[PDB]
Amino acid sequence: GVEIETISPGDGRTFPKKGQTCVVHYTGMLQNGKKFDSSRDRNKPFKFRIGKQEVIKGFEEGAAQMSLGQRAKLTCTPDVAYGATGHPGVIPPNATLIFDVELLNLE
Amino acid sequence: PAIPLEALRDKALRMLGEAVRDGGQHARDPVGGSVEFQFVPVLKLVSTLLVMGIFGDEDVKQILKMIEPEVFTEELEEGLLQMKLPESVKLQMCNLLE
Amino acid sequence: QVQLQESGGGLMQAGGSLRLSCTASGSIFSINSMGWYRQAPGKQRELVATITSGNSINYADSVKGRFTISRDNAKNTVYLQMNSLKPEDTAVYYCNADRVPNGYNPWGTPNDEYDYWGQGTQVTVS
Amino acid sequence: KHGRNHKVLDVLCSLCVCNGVAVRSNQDLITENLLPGRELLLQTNLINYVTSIRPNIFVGRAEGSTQYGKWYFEVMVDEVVPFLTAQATHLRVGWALTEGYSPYPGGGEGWGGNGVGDDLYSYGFDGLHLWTGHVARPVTSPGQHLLAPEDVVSCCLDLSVPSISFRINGCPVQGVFEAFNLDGLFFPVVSFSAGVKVRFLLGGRHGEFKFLPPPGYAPCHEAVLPRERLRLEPIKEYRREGPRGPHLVGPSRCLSHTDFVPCPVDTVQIVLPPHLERIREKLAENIHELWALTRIEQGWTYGPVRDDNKRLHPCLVNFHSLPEPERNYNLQMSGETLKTLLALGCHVGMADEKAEDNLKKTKLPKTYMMSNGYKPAPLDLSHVRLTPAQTTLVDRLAENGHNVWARDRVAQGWSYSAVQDIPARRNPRLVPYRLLDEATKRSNRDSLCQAVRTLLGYGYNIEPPNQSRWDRVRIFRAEKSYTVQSGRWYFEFEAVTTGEMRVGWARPELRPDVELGADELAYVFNGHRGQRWHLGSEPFGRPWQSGDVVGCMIDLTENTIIFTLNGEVLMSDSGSETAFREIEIGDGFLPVCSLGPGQVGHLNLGQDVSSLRFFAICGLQEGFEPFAINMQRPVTTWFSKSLPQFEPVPPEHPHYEVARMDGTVDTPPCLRLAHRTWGSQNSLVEMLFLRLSLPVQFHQHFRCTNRDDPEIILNTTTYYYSVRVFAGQEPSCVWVGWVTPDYHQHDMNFDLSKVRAVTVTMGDEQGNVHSSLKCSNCYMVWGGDFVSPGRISHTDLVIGCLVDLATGLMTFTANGKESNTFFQVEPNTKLFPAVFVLPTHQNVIQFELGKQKNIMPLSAAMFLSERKNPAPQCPPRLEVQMLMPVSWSRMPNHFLQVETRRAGERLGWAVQCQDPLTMMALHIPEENRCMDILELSERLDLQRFHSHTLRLYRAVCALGNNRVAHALCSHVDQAQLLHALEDAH
Repeated sequence: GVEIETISPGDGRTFPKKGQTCVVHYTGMLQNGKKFDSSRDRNKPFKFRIGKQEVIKGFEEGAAQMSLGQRAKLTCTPDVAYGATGHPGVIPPNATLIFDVELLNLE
Repeated sequence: PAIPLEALRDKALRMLGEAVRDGGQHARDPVGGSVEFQFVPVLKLVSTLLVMGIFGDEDVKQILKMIEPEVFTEELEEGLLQMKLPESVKLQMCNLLE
Repeated sequence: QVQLQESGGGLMQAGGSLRLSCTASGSIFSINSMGWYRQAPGKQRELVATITSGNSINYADSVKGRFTISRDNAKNTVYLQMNSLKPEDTAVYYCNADRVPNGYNPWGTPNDEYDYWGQGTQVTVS
Repeated sequence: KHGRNHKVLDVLCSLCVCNGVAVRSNQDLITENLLPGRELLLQTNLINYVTSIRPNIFVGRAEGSTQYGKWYFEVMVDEVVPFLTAQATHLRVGWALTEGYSPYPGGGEGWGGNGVGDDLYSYGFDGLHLWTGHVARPVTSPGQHLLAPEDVVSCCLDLSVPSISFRINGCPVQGVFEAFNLDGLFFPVVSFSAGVKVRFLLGGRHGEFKFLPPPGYAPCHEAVLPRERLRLEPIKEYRREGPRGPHLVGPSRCLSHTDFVPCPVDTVQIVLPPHLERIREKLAENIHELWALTRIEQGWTYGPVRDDNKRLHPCLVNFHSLPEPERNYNLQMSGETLKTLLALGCHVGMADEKAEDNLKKTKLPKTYMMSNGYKPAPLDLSHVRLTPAQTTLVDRLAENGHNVWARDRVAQGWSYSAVQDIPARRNPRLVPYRLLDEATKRSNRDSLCQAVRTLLGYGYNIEPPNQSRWDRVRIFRAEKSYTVQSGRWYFEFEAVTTGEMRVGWARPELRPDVELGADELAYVFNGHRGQRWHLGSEPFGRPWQSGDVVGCMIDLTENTIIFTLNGEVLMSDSGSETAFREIEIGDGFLPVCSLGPGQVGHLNLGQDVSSLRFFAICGLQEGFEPFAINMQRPVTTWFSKSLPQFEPVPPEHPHYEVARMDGTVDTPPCLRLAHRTWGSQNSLVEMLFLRLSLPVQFHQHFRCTNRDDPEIILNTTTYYYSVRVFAGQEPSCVWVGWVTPDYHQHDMNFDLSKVRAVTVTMGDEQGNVHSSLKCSNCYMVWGGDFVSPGRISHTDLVIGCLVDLATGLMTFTANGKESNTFFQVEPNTKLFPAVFVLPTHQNVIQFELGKQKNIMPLSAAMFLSERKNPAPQCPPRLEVQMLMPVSWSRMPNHFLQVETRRAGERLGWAVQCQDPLTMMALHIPEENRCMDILELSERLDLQRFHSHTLRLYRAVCALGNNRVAHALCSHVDQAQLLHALEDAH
């Protein structure tokens, strides 16, 4: 599954639901600290809508269980991650993923 | 992968302009240690963007200015074809003229 | 080093006799003078009538009453007798030995700072 | 297995594409095989700088130290800009150690961005994490959030028991640091990045503790030294801003814990000549006279009943007439004075036996006496005044008296405070004599001056009787890209401080260790004494004065060097203006300057002719072009960083040789160390620190776990190595084991007690400590343990080591006997095999890659290819690296502008900085360290390897391989690319 650790307080009331569009500024490193993703350098929030399973299930669950204005950390196991069928060019297939999200602009 | 085309275009235009000014000034510290290292990557990027088509009409007008202000003028700065340049820069600017 | 203690000075009514002994165990050198200090609860610690070896007694403004003092150099003990008890006499009494003799030191800050205090004992007047 | 080379990268590039045809299968195979690992290949990313500021309050207890030991301070966080410039703002508060905590711009542990709590010499508290040894441990708190605006941080430190505790907004922090090293002094420190606003609170007139201090703790404002004043300052620096511009600063002098304890000399135990009963009696009489005069001036009178209020002298006699409790006191006073005088190495006695007759006293009018009457005439002593030697004698007497008083106070429990609190048994004068202000020194010295004047007036016979070098020497040089080979050049150096500056021209091969002028590489001038230094200091010109400027001059057309001072040419002894003649060009020359401890100075190049002073006088009209005049960018400079780092052993070391024989039968491959010059002239012996070039890493998850059994060989996780210590090498003061990548200690007398180790104990909601993890920089066997295991044995000492990557327990063994030295580590940690040796023989040590029964040799964990090969191997990559004390580092072009002021008595000192500053950091995977990308200018091999790596990236991404392009987007970022294009240096 996915492990939940808050980093900053948020609203805590209006949780996102299915059919809503959410933008996030996330940063993802390996289990050993090898960074692979950073939405900060892309200069563009990452957009996703819950229900289309376009993103991995661990990220979807973690985004759903948080509220807006709250920065948090996610630890995703290989089961909820890509698993043994990941990209052969960025990360090893079997590696727990640590993400630092801050969900904002709930829609 | 997608990178902001207009932002990259403006960045390239500004850095090309500053590189042209630096080259026009007789400085004993070329960017990267050589005139080739100072201009050839710049010219390659400019040609790539130009064939990509991102450059607008005004931007191409400015490019013509920094190539040659007196020849490319519409009814001071030193033309890019004027100062002595190495063979790689020569090839790149020949590609631009092509 | 020089560990000192007051013994006595319990609670009694007005005019009660109180024997406070004061003894300092330590190096016998620089043991020529000493005194007693009085600190009312929440007030400054002033000076009780001091005594120095040779039975040299020196009084102050806080001696209005019976403030008897007697020293013995052989056993190095000094006894303060508190027989006159007044409402303003309730205080913690400390006992302090010092090299400075007769309250004077032709040396300055070092010897002056060369003093030894004690734990002391609380005396209350009823 | 064969290190980093570019030929194999060229081979891979050839494999990728050929004849304008891209082999997608080969490209994808190469991608899968190397990209996901993110190891054995250089990595780059953009980071932010970190700056740390301390409160200039140093506290630390020792044997007899005057420090109170219990301290408490508070920090206000008012403005935070989270995720500024696409990066989270760094902000930490904690304590740091005076020695071992040397933060520098960039070059942090692991990747860049170091701060408090990233090194074992410092401890910091994050918003919800505790930082120590670059380890992040989240902390449970009633409110778990990062440092936010309007936040209160309380930090308390106890030295009696080694405790550091924290509290957030009145809620205590459930994690503390214990069992830390008490060597040195501790000071508050805050580390921060751009976009912060903090305020210090130390109590007293300064600031205000919004929360009451814990019982038994004292505010930090009272720990300021009497001559010191409260003022914020950075931890350490090598440059500063000033009216002329960049002013380089040298090493900074710092105090030690041993300084805080008084160290007097016993004097009463010393016997004295029989002059005490004759002349010391007269001196005591003089003391009586002067004291009586002091009372007379003060208005004290002669009343036989001693009363201070009524101003009555108990004796009430002109002669002191004091009894034994009084007379003896003054006599023993004078006797102790003479004992101290003799203990200072001076004589005690009489040398004229007639000068006392010449003394005639000073008669005074009758107004001096009153009441019963005491007018002791001051015995005139103008016949012999105090020589400077006598003044030094008085100073040392006062120092000794203050030290004996202070040792008595510390024995009876006196702790220094800025304020005076007798009920709390705290005085401002409890600091040592040399730490006292001039007023207390005068009060402890005046009477002793009078006594010494009495001695003189009578005319007595009294007569008067490596790593530190690296830390106290700093050197600055250029980028080496401007190595002039011909022409005439001029550059100026203003010596703001009179101290020892060494300025001159040096060859590009200047070793950081070698001092300027000690070798033929550098022709320098040292005007502290005013001589030119080259293979020795030879007189040349005159020494300068604070504020002077030196016009260094070189002409390679004439092969000479000229030094001018304030427009005046320094002129040699023989009559030649040139400092040196016939200076061959060789490999060119560069400006060089070296600063001493506690020194500042401005180094002006020829960039600004207008600011170049005296150039028209000397430099101009002689053809000497100002150096780097046409440069538009500032001349990048390199500073001699004094930081121990492990580097490979040079093959040309005159004293140490590495043999590396391997492939023997019944003996595993090994690496031998020999002393080339042992038992010969100039055979220097000193402590040596060695390690292997590659580490081994533990498993990410610590989930337990004759002829050797193959199944046990496959199943086993342990790895083994051995060390052969030859006869003649000291079995003590030697260590074998495993060190962290960031471990570095250049101690000349290193000990296993000298390693850095702190136990972070994690309290729960009930206050019970859990997760008591001991962060230690090293783990190896003690030399006393080695010698106990065991003249030196002729049989070579065998030192085996067993590492268990699955569970994390660490085992050691000596001569086939398992030594009691054992350890436990954390998952996802890598260690280097290290040997520390004190050479005492021609043949000292020999590292050995060996296996044992059902034990897998190190090479399997060391290299992935041989992970399942039982045969022990020693690939050429595995080499021995020695601890290098000093290495060269490049100064950043720009520095953060931090403004610190004192807002008021309520807000305290406010620190604010809001200018962003970013740089590209290049990280080494195996060494777990990073360096600036611009530093690769002088590192051609790494630059070439990185360039070939970029070429390999282009090859694998060539011909529209979009999947490979997306894969490479992770390794190389758009922001990194844009910063590279906008980079100028």
